[PDB]
Amino acid sequence: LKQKNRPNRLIVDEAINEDNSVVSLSQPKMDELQLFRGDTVLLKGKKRREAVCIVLSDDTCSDEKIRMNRVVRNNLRVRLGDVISIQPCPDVKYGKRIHVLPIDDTVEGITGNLFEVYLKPYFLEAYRPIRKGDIFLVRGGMRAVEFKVVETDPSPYCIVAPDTVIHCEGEPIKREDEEESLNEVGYDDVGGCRKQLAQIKEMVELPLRHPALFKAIGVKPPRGILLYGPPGTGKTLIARAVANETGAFFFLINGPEIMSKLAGESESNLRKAFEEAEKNAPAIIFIDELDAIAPKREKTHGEVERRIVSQLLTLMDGLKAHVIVMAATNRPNSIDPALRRFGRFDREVDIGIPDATGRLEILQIHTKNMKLADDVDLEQVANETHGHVGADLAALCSEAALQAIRKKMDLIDLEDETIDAEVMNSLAVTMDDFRWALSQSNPSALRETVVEVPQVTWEDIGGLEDVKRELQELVQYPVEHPDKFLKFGMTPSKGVLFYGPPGCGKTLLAKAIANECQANFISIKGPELLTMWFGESEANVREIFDKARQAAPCVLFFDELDSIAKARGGNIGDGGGAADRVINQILTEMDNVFIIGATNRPDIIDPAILRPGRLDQLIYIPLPDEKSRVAILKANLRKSDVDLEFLAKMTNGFSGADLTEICQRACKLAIRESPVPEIRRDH
Amino acid sequence: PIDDTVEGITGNLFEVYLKPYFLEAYRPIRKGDIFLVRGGMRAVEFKVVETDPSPYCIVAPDTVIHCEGEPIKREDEEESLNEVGYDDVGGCRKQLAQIKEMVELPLRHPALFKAIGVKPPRGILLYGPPGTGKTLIARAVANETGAFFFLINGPEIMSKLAGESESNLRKAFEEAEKNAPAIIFIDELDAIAPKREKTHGEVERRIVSQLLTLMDGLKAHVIVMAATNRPNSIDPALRRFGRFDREVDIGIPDATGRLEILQIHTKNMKLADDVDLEQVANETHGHVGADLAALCSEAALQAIRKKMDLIDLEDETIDAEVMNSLAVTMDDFRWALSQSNPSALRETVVEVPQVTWEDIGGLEDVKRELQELVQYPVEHPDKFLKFGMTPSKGVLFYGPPGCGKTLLAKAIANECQANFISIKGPELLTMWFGESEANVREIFDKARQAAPCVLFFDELDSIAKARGGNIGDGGGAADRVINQILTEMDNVFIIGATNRPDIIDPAILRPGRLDQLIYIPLPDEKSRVAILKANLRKSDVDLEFLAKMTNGFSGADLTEICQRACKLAIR
Amino acid sequence: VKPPRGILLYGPPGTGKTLIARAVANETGAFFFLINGPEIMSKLAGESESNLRKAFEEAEKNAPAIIFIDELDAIAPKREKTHGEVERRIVSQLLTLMDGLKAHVIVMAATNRP
Ligand SMILES: Nc1ncnc2c1ncn2[C@@H]1O[C@H](COP(=O)(O)OP(=O)(O)O)[C@@H](O)[C@H]1O
Ligand SMILES: Nc1ncnc2c1ncn2[C@@H]1O[C@H](COP(=O)(O)OP(=O)(O)O)[C@@H](O)[C@H]1O
Ligand SMILES: Nc1ncnc2c1ncn2[C@@H]1O[C@H](COP(=O)(O)OP(=O)(O)O)[C@@H](O)[C@H]1O
Repeated sequence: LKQKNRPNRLIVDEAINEDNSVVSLSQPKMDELQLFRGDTVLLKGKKRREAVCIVLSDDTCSDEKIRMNRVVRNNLRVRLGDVISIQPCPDVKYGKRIHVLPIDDTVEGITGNLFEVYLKPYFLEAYRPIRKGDIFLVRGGMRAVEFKVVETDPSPYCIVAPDTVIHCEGEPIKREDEEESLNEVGYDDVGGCRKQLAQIKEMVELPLRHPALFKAIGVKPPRGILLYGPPGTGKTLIARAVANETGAFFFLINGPEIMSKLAGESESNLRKAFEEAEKNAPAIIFIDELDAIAPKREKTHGEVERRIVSQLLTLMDGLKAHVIVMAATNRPNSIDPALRRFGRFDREVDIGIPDATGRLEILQIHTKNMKLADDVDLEQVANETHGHVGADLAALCSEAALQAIRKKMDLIDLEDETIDAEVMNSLAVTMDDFRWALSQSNPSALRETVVEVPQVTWEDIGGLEDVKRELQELVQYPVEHPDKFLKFGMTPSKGVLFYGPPGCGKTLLAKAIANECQANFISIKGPELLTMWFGESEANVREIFDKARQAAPCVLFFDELDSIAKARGGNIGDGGGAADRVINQILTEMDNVFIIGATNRPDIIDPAILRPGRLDQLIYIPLPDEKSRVAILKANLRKSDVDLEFLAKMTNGFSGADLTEICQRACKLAIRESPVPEIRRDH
Repeated sequence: PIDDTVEGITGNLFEVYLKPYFLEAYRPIRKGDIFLVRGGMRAVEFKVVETDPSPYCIVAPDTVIHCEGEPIKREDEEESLNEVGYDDVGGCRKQLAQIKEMVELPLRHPALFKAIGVKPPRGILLYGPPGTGKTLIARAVANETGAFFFLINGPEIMSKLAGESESNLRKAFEEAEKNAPAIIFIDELDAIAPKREKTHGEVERRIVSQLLTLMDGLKAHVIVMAATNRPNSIDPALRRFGRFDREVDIGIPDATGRLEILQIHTKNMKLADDVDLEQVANETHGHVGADLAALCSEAALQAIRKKMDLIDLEDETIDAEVMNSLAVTMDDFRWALSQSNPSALRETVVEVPQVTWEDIGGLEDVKRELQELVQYPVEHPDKFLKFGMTPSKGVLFYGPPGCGKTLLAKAIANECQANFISIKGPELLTMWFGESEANVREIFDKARQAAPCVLFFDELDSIAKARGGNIGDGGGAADRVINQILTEMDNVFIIGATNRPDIIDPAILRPGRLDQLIYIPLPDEKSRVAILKANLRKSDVDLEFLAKMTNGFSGADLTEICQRACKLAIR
Repeated sequence: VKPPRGILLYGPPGTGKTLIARAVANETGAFFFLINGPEIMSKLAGESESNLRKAFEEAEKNAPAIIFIDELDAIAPKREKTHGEVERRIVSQLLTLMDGLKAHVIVMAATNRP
């Protein structure tokens, strides 16, 4: 077979290092290419373009791929996935002169000395290699300025050294059409989502980047991508990035916006919109608040309201260089079921709320243009914003900066004129400023504010009640080896009930098996579900089981199972009996596998229908702590000379895990007030 | 090559198509023949412009093959093979058999009706969930019968301005008649006719009525075919005889049905030898054609992304040879199966076998009371048509939990070739007030359609406990709905219920014409536990007689959990 | 950086929400433009939205400005209480006009509660 060309052709992948001068390869590639830790390289891409960078190693990069930030990627006129060639460039030398100008639409709004505020800091002893025609970004004064290299003395490339003179002759050049602003949405402006982006990326990869493929092929690419998640999750941002990032044409449609046109004038717009997206395909049509246009279920009513949906349905089926449609809503239920009908919005992606790491990520993205004082601890900020979503975090940053602007600059008073760069550049947001902004809180998101972390409680502990791994071996094959069940015909354990009195670590045991086995977790509660109105409660149960299957293998842990299903003799209502029957239909639903772990006081509490084989077939009892078990629970909750933990343990005979955790928490609070553990146990 | 079959590709077809197709097969060809060849994820049509030994000959290893670079244009009367056909439909069979004979005469022998005075079916209604192939079915019957086809889509009609919408319905019907024999397929019908309780609009109503009028206006015949998810959705008016008087329920495929469907959607692609479609078919229980097609499409795109994609030979003018070499692997289907979405309320396996406890040991011999009861009604339906005697209408099954009551009803259905429709009491009662009664009437109606059949209610006592425990406006309405459906009956369809005892069930259910018969079935002895252990451990020191002797008061599920746990511990 | 764009005022009637908004404007040399729900919602269909736009459009001409929508819920109640191929067409219109913002002009609205 005809083999491929030279080995120095790499795919352009994403960057790990946000610096404009570096690109990363893998060590084995650096060898095969004979390149070293800091070697300056010559990068060739499209439209006969080039760039000069510094090459570092990256153990997470693959031999074939090359990591490079959006600045270089643009200087080269390539998109992710594209291929460029790399060649060493040791002949490069120290620069003499350098002429650079700012791109007009990146300095509007400011006045001052950019050289001092931007160039000077940016280059300063970094020895950045630059090729003429390069466009680079510099962040500061709460914004980013774009600069083009108009000419370098040692032409066409050179290194900017402490001696290199830098001219900046006062006239801002106008941007050229094919020169995308870096101030545009990119995958690098999205944090938290990863798996979702991975999916969406591969979904649009071919149709939007390799259209001819479909002219020559007969297979059907996904046609509509539906985005689920609460407000401010970044659905719009995500869609806009994929478009930019893929050179795709973008066209935004907004429900409220469409739904405010006069009857008929509204549909004419939907059509005119679709019609235009096709003119410029490959293109992405993003319908914003979709449910603002298609709710039909039970909430639709209007010889226009209906006439519109239908119009959207028609327009959808009318599709098939491809153009993809992306819509956004808070959840399935909102949307007209018709929009799902295969050839329409046949693909779905649920953008949840970030995890701890996700927020840290998002925080960084929204503070990249501002000067943060050394006391700023974003990890802390990330750690305390549990149920926040990107829109929240962004607002948090915006407020902390405006607060900073009001104390500092503001009181000195140098506003309302034509804001000076140097001023905005010196000002720094302090941890104190983020503290002020955190002061008020508003998002009551129904979920924890911490990503997949650790656990620790009672692993190896003392004598009596040894480790019995019945629950471990049950979810061993299904959760860790999902492909085994695909090739086999045997049925694994569908659901595992957990009989035990209150505070027996039933909820802690299910959450520990999920985190340890890399399975996704989705905690349902019986008191929370029953508190909802008649039949929105059943809508929450179907939305919980559907979300667990999306991130399978998973573990849907029902907390107080008996409050939802007590059929036996205590059940008495048209809504209570409808909720237990909805849980029996969802349990029979199943068969990557997703197990369902319930918990209750005893077998008598739960309904007899829940036991019926295919649902909860397995069972596991778990009781009270002995003497030695109370020693283990006290050490866990007091981890963060006269203190005898063995003595306090011996006196706590019939204590449980929460009793010892309340004895250590009260003992530490009494120490802060002023022996401490004595005061708490005496109350 | 026929031009509209090679657009999109570039490359050497001869190598990619002709060469493989003929290669040592000695295919006989007559001049003017048009033949199809599949590959590179598509099918190319070729016409035989001339053969040396004219007008027919065999293509042998020596036969020279010219392919002079210009693609001829298709001729009107030369239907593309890339068209929907009965061969592009899988799963449905009995439904197609029905529809086929329904349109056979009117669409193929119109004059018959010019000379005759009998009325052919006028409207055919198609029931089934989305992606079942209703549209595909209708489009095929049309093509397959040379019939003229005209598609109408609800959403599409219902988006026109008021009045502009009806003008279209008429213009549509009016055109189907111009080209009759023709088939008019209304797609999402319920998008136009829901009237029941959900209709509301001096336009919404004005449309339905318009459809009704247009329907009655019918009578070379043109047939109307519509599609919806179920009766309930549609306006009852559409049923009124002379309109949609014929109905066909396209269920979800069975195991075999999926295997079939899978094949159809992978005929144009190169599958690696490791691809096991039977496996794929076996694990996609409640899927429907639209699902399976999506599954294939995704497995191929996934394959395209790893292979071709990374080598990178895209965005240009895709070369046949490339697309032709690429092969989807079982690994690719594995990736595509990775996510799942259809929560279809049904099993994912066609009429298969059973096996559990046939001939087994001493004690509790085989008593064929239930066998002889459903012997005459299920196997010999024509006997009851010519006779006046009444067979057993319903057979109750008293017994404690895990007594194989559900396994006994499912075994009598599969063995006697009867259709099965498993209703559950916990599943029906979980539904909202009165959609639960709509599910009970839809279950009994589906069993009569595929009669002889056996509607097996699972936990009968949860639906009907009248005696003294019943207390609700919805619970009493559900038990009365089950008594009206039981009295409904009289090919016969028996109804087999199951409960703990007579005290649990309602006294109204016993009343002769409903559940007249009864059959008690208890616990396993020593020898019975040996039979249940061997059945669940079928798939030298292991003494099955020793484990059986120690399990005194065990049941069938206790021995099946002892063998399943013993095998998991060995792993 | 982005400054707050819409300020919503909660409280029962006669709490001084309008007075508060009018003061902040005067007190800050800002241009003020009052919009009143009942007032907008009494115009003929279409004539009503034309006014919302004409209002927003004017506040921008004289920015920095403050647009105070008085009885807001008289225009945007949608939750479960919205019903009308005009009633809905208006809210949507307000939503559009809102997103259309971004010398800044701030929007202040008043209602009894979320
Ligand atoms: N994952 C995220 N990464 C970065 N910013 C985010 C993210 N999620 C939300 N944001 C921020 O919040 C804003 C959300 O706006 P948008 O995506 O249009 O949400 P919505 O349409 O629901 O109001 C974004 O403009 C962005 O500034
Ligand atoms: N029985 C079947 N055999 C082959 N393909 C099927 C079958 N059922 C569904 N499909 C596939 O799924 C698609 C279903 O489309 P269609 O029949 O128009 O369904 P619907 O109108 O409900 O969305 C078909 O185009 C076909 O590709
Ligand atoms: N906090 C307050 N301070 C001074 N006057 C107030 C205050 N609250 C209410 N008022 C008086 O009551 C009137 C309230 O009118 P307005 O603010 O327009 O309330 P609303 O629009 O709800 O009827 C004001 O005009 C003012 O005279």
